[PDB]
Amino acid sequence: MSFDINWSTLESDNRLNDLIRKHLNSYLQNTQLPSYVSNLRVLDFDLGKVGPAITLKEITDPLDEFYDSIREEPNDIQFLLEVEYKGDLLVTIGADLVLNYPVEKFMTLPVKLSISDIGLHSLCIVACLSKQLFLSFLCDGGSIVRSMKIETEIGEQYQGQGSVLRSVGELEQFLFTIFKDFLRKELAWPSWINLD
Amino acid sequence: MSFDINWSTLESDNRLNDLIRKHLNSYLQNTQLPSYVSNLRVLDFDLGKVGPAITLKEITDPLDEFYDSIREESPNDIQFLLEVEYKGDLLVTIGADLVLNYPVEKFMTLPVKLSISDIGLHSLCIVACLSKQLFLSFLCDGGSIVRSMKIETEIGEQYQGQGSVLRSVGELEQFLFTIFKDFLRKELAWPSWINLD
Amino acid sequence: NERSRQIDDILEKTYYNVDTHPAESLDWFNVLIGQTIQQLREEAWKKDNIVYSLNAFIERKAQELPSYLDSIKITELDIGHDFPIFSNCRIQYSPNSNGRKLEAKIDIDLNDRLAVGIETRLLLNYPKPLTASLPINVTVSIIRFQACLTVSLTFLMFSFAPEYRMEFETQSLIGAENIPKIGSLVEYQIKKWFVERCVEPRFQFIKLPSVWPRSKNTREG
Amino acid sequence: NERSRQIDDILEKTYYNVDTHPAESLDWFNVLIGQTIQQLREEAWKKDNIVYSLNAFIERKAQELPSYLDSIKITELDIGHDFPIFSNCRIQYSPNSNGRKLEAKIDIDLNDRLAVGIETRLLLNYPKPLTASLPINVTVSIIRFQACLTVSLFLMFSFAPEYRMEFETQSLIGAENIPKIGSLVEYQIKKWFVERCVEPRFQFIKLPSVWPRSKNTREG
Repeated sequence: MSFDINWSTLESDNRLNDLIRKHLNSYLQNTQLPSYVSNLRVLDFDLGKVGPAITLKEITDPLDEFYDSIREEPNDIQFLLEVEYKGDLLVTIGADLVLNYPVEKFMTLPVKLSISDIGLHSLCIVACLSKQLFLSFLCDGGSIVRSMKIETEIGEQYQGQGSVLRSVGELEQFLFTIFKDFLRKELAWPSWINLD
Repeated sequence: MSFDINWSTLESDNRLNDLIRKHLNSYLQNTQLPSYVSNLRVLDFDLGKVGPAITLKEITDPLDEFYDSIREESPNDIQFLLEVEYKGDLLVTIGADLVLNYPVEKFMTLPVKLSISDIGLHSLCIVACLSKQLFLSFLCDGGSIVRSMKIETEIGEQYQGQGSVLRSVGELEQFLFTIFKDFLRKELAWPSWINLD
Repeated sequence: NERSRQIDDILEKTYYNVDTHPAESLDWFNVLIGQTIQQLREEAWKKDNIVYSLNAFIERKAQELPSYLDSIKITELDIGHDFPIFSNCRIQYSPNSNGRKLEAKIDIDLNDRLAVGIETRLLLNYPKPLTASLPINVTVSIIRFQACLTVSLTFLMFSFAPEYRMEFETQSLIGAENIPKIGSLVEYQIKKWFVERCVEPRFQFIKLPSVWPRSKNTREG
Repeated sequence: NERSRQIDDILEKTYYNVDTHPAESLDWFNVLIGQTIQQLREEAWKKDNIVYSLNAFIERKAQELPSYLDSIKITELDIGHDFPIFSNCRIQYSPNSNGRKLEAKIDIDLNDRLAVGIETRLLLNYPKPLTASLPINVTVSIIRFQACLTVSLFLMFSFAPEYRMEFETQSLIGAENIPKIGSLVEYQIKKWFVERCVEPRFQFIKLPSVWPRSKNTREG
């Protein structure tokens, strides 16, 4: 019941590298930011070459909301699939960190965070309507992106300060919070996406 | 019931002319002739222009004697019953040497030319075609098929006046008549029949 | 063996027994057949089409025809105003075949006027050669046809039993009538073509086209 | 105009009245038909012939087919072992024609196993483009057919829209049947069926010549 794309394509395509990278940059520039983070940038990105696993659980007629999406903005089909990603998606995010333990505006730090080992588990429905394609996710959201290894690189001169590492942690879990917020607001039920 | 060949198809046929001069001359040259007739010969023959008049009146498939003659030596066969009326223009001239014997025996031998003409015929006939063997038969019985005939005699101008000559002349003429009707009733009268090919 | 087995499969899967089933009416066949044959009759120039068609066949085959006949022209020809009726429809095994094939057995009866008008002469030779051939207007008719017919499919195998009824109504006119040998001879030739082509033990197989639904065979109205 | 008079002459001279005559048994038809269809079945060649014919009908058009499917191969095909049965044959006037033409009206029922084995994939775009389309072995069958048919006379025949068609579908994907499969197959099947063979769309087959010719005479 497997979907085994030898998805070699994306390990080489610059266009989706800079389309997901550009989408992430765009997401960084628009969101309201805390005071302890100065700038957010996607220094690097790579989707990797480990395909997520998919199983077709069911396949029925589409639900009554997709047609609403049509008439707002016959003989179709929708799939109930099970989506699992334990692969090798890597993101590297540049960030300037206003560090303020002794006094306010004490320092501005060059920082680079690594989002890696991203695990992801949920159910999904994909409805094509000859041939408009629509995507939506089933699990409750946020906590769907359960696995994430975000490790932070700072300067060697500030590695031993726990006061720095506190701000580092706050930036890390804020990035976690807006990560889960992004995926839950973009894809979780009811919300659904057109043109994949 | 209508038949009519304007049978000019025969007059160009000098072949038929000499065919009847041959068969006829042959029937005359072989006969047990009387003593007062030295020789019989056909000199001037012609079949003529007017054709006989024919009327069909019956039609069957068979007649059980043609098939006898054939079985000796099929439903697709046919036979007609017709009425034949000849009144036309056939002419025969017969040369003959007439041993005239009134005063004494073998008194004279005359060069005589006879003319058979104005022949009238009337009788019934049947014709059986048997895919396609052809047979023909006559039906009027006692030789009465010959009903009309006109035989006139040319001799010399020097003997035109002796009735004694004309006695022998008449004997020869009616002998020719009797061998004529004898020829016809023996060859053709019922039952006798013949094929033509 | 397996052939008779297949015939048994057919008979069993068709609600039919060869020894017990009764005959069937078959009238709808006479209705649609009456429709088609009405359609062929109402073709105005088919009278001339088959005037020519009969002519052409007759002329070449004239050597088989009696030789005392001359040239055969058709001046009159009628088709009729009635239709053939089928009834008593049976199913039997094929004879002499040890139970190989199956076949239907339908009774057929027809009553109408079916005429053809001939115009011929009658020649004889070799006087003079060529004779004053008298003219014949030969209007020949058929009025009744009762037959026991066999159909089957292997093509369309169908033929008649030799004990058939064919009733002729012949008349002729010669120069200036009801003369029988004419009608008997025309009966000979007619039943010769008929038995030659369409009578046991000589069948006629007709090509079977494909009935499968195809788009080049779809119309509407 | 007055060509209904001709229909009247037919009905009068055929022992038939449209309102009174009963339906006819028509079993001999099923017998000879059974012979022919058994002959077309016993030919081992027509299996590959119509395997090929179906692949050829698939190749010409991939447009009218749902786009989430890929390429379509037939690996399984069975014709059956039973035969069709006709009964209830009527004769009626042609509708909407103001009583122009006549037509027989035959009921039809058939029960057997009519199968076909499909093997397809399910593509989606434009990720990535081209998806890892999962495979489907779709063996589909028909079991019963009841219909009310109209024949008339070239050949004229079609079906009443209130017909019975009963299907029997199974599919394996990787290692479990699914109903939407059979529903889709039903869609396309009845699409071709009604497109070419149902009122008010008839099929007109050429009528050959039945008159005896010498080039049509054999024996044995």
